[PDB]
Amino acid sequence: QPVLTQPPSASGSPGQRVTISCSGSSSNIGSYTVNWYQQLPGTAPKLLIYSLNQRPSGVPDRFSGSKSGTSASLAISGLQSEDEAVYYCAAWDDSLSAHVVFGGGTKLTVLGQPKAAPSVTLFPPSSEELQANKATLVCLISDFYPGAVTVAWKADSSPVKAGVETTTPSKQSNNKYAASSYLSLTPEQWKSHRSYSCQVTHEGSTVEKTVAPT
Amino acid sequence: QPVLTQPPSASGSPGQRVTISCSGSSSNIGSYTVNWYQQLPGTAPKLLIYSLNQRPSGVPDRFSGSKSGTSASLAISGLQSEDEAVYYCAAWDDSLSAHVVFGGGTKLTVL
Amino acid sequence: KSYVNNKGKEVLVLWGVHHPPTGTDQQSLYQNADAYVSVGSSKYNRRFTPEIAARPKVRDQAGRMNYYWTLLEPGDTITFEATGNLIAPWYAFALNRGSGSGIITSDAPV
Amino acid sequence: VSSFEKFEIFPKTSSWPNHETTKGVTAACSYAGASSFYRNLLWLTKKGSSYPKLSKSYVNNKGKEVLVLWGVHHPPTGTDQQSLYQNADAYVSVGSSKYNRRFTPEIAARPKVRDQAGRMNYYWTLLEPGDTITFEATGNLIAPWYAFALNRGSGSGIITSDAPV
Amino acid sequence: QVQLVQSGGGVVQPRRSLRLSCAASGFTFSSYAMHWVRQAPGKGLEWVAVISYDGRNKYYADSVKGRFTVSRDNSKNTLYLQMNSLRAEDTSVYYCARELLMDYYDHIGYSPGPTWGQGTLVTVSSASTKGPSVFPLAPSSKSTSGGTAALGCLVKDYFPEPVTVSWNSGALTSGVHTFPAVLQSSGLYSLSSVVTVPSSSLGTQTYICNVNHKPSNTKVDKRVEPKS
Amino acid sequence: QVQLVQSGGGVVQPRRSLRLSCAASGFTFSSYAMHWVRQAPGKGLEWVAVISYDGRNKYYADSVKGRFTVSRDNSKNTLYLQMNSLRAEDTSVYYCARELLMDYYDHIGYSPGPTWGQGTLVTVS
Ligand SMILES: *[C@@H]1O[C@H](CO)[C@@H](O[C@@H]2O[C@H](CO)[C@@H](O[C@@H]3O[C@H](CO)[C@@H](O)[C@H](O)[C@@H]3O)[C@H](O)[C@H]2NC(C)=O)[C@H](O)[C@H]1NC(C)=O
Repeated sequence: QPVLTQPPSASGSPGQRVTISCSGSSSNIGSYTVNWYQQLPGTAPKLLIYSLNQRPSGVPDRFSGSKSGTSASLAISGLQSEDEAVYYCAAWDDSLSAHVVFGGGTKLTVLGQPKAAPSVTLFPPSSEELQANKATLVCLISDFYPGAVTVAWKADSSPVKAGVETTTPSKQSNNKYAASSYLSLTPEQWKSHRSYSCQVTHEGSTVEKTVAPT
Repeated sequence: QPVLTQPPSASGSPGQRVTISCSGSSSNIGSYTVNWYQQLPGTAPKLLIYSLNQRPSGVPDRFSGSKSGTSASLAISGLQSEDEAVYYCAAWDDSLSAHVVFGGGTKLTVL
Repeated sequence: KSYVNNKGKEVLVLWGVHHPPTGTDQQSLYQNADAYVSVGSSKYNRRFTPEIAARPKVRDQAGRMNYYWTLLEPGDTITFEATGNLIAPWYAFALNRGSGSGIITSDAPV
Repeated sequence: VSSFEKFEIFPKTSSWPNHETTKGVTAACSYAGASSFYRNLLWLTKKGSSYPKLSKSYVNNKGKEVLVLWGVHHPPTGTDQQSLYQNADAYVSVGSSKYNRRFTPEIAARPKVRDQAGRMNYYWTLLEPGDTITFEATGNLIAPWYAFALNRGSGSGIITSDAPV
Repeated sequence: QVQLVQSGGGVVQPRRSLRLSCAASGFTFSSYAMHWVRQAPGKGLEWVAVISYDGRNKYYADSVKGRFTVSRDNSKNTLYLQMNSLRAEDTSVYYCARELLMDYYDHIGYSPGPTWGQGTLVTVSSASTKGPSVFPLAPSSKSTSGGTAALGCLVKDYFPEPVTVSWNSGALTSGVHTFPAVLQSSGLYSLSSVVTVPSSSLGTQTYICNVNHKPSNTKVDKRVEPKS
Repeated sequence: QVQLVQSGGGVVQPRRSLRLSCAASGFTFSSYAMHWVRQAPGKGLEWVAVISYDGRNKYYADSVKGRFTVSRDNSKNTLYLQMNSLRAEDTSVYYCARELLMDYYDHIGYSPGPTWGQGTLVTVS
């Protein structure tokens, strides 16, 4: 494959063992060795494992690689907080024009606090913006863990999807998470509806805030 | 100085990290490496750290040395009750007539 | 792996020892970072250990291979032991001896 | 030799920013009332509390063979090894297209000569034109400082005489 | 110290070209193949190309095949990546990396090793330099919870990144939260910064968000006050 | 078995002299410089002197400088300290200790190593 197949995500509790699979084909993994890399936020990737099972200097022995047929797996024993990162597999590939293939990466989370629902604050359009012939609703979402949410905007009760821009969740200084969502509208639309709402779903529970022109 | 400057005493609770400073001058620590020794009551001194940062066989790695300018420091991580003792630093000194200088010692208490 | 010389004459045995340019490539080829090769007969005994050094590429290879040989007398045994880096004997040679020969260099036709 | 050029293969002040270059003298090589060392070699030691792996190469652009000499220090105790070079597990590797060797420290109590229980071994090679020599070390390397580019000639030798030239 | 340092990254218009460079020290550069690998913001790693020690061999990812050309100069210990016919999707941090193994084995092939540079960012868009508009996000009854109140600033429509936001000329640090930017379909960035304060404060204190956008050399300060 | 054993300690009247000895075993005595270091009861460590392997170089603390003389006999693996012109404040437990490093380096110098004797008490009153 043009991209080796990895699970999108993985998680474990401290002290636990976690494995990450990497599936390929005869022309890559079946023929050539697999490398594993670890990437922390804002930093270059780090080589973890090479020639399937081996560790460069600096890499603890609780990291081990293995494979069976055309699939390979990375095992991490005695999980530590510092292990939260994206892990990539890679292999040489002699199909087409010969090339290196990376996997899509696996985000490993060591859960690091009790689950926490988001606080949501919704600001209406400023008088300056409306007079500028624009209208932005600003939904600020903070202090949630785990760091994944979905956001749905509603006019009265109907979903509005056009004009929506939402940031990817981001780690805060306190290790909880933040995100923001912007709904763009014209002022005329703003004045025509009775209310708007921003609804944020996190780990199956919804938090909703509503503003109306008033 | 004929004698290096150490805090008279220091203390910590078990599991904690503690540092002990040792201040000298250009002619000793600024010029020569520092040794650290640990002495328990009624017993000969035991060599802990030499060549600033190094440990003889038998000395755990939670003992570490460092320095900055004319001062050096011994750090003990994961403090244990049995670590309670008086600690002395020493260095060669080429002022006057060359000599070894010991510090006045720091008594470490584990709370 | 051992060979008993039942050829009734000296057997010339050749083998090699590979010297990768880095520990990473050593480890990558032979798995064992700390590998050795030992070769012995009743009269021969030698240990070879990879000597890993950064060095330039020659004929595309930064690696090196050293080549070794011994003469195994009739009836004697040669034993090879290795945890990596062995370029193993595949074919060897049973020899007939004679005094007073040698090598010349000439482009003249035979 | 019909001529040679002595030259600074690895200049002392710039070749080794990460290792100590000024502490490399001893009383066994004393000169004019003070401790000194070989002029053509450079004794590298640890800087601060660390000796990082060094890697240094020289390409022979002299149009002739260059004689490169170096040494390997073998302290008397693991304690002195550690004290000088930081790394207990140090080695020195030297390679060219034709030369190739790995060196590992020899720690041994042994008697003192010229006040030193330590020993230094000296090594040399002829680097052919266009070829490269590479030094890698995590300790114990007595580095080249100056080397000699040589022009070769046959059938000579050395005699001992006190007669005046 | 083994090191790679990339340079040459920046903002560029599509179909145009840019050349990146990578300076190596501390290992024998001329003895190793070198890779280019890229990563789009918030995305995964993508291999780009590899070049042999001597420049005699070059391989490219299909996505850039025929458009980019990799080269090296061993005498300058520098690796290059020439990027032509740029597209928006080439926007990425670009890394150079020393190959895993010094010697080539036809049963092992090529792959990135332990040494990577810090990376250099290349951005391909139609957007042009623009300073932000700043609007206050006023505290009101709809933004107040028990004991605490939220207020902020909306930093709208700028390009390129980054903008900086401080509060009350640096006097306010506690409670300040600057959110990561969205990249809108327009090509401009927007972000919000919010301050949480005790509702008590709302009265006397005035609140000014200070936004600095260096690419357009624009600064805007805007005061945020309770509504009246 | 590594060992240092001091002897010769005791009670002496001020202004008088005393000689201390230190017997070494389990290491090559003649290959190491040797130190004398002393400690008054309840007080800190105070270095006294060092002598090189071959006796050719000797250094003394100022507090005893000009009064004490250190020497050694390598054939017997014994170190000596001759203490003259004794003062009350010289009263102390006296330790001998093997030097840190076997070889001398002038940017490193001398210092007490891993091996110390049990000490012998000398009282001047
Ligand atoms: C250059 O060469 C001269 C002459 O060989 C060296 O000077 C000599 O060095 C030797 C060896 O250290 C000395 O011999 C010794 O004498 C002492 C007695 O003081 C004895 O205890 C030793 O066992 C050894 O026999 C000699 O005295 C000394 N004097 C002379 C003849 O010049 C010098 O060391 C050399 N310099 C260098 C740095 O190569």
